[PDB]
Amino acid sequence: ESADLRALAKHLYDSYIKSFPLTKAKARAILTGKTTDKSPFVIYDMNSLMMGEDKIKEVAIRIFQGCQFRSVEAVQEITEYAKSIPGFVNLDLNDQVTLLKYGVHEIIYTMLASLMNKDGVLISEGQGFMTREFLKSLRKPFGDFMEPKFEFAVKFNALELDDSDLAIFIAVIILSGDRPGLLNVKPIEDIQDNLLQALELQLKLNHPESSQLFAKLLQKMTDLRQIVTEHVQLLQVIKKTETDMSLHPLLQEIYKDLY
Ligand SMILES: CCCC[C@H](CC)COC(=O)c1ccccc1C(=O)O
Ligand SMILES: CCCC[C@H](CC)COC(=O)c1ccccc1C(=O)O
Repeated sequence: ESADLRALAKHLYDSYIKSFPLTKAKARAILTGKTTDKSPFVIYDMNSLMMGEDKIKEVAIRIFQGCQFRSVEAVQEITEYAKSIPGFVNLDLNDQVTLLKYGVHEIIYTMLASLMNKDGVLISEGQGFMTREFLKSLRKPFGDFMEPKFEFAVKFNALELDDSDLAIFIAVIILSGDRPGLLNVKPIEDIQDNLLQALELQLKLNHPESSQLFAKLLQKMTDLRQIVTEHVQLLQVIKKTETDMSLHPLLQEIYKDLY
């Protein structure tokens, strides 16, 4: 029954708002807004970076460390959202870990797109905006870790999804039965089948003129995999070149034996 699918869509969107403080709606209002109350301070070079610290050791590493801290925070928010997905907390506890282990980063880059345009990315809960060019200008190990994310974002943002769409799509990503090491795949696939039904109806009702948006959104899950694998390889180079830099334990376990 379609009424049951709309109830699941509403449930996930409600939990989405409650779990993620900075939504796409708020992010787009800051990036495009004529508004005067929520304009961000823009960081585009070293001087503005130093002044931005007042308004809001090596620079490249200090940026990379703050990027980690935000990723850890995003994992915490994604984990809170996953518990709201009907059936997720009832699954085998080991599979819950496995689904989060492989899903968080694919979700992080999906939602990171909400904070991005072709010119840069919002930071500090929308208070700041770091330009895409300043990130490319960083030292050779840290000058390339965001550029692939921007490339995905500009394409993904062309789909013009809103938060109500993303809430369901994010749930579909977590409940993937093809994750390595899943003990009982069937109960996971049964949940995804229902989430996929809810996403399909959501996109046909919210985007009636967007032809095959459902299929085109699912195909984007291939771009996400590429980003993760490329990011993992970049992290291995950094751990060898910078033996004094520390990675967050939560992020270390997520990447432990990923592929
Ligand atoms: C401009 C701010 C972008 C922040 C987002 C996370 C929401 C993307 O950061 C990462 O994915 C990341 C970056 C450096 C080191 C580790 C990671 C990581 O998650 O493992
Ligand atoms: C909730 C929305 C994102 C919030 C966080 C920061 C709390 C995003 O900020 C960053 O990742 C970041 C990147 C480069 C330089 C500084 C930072 C930084 O720690 O501010």
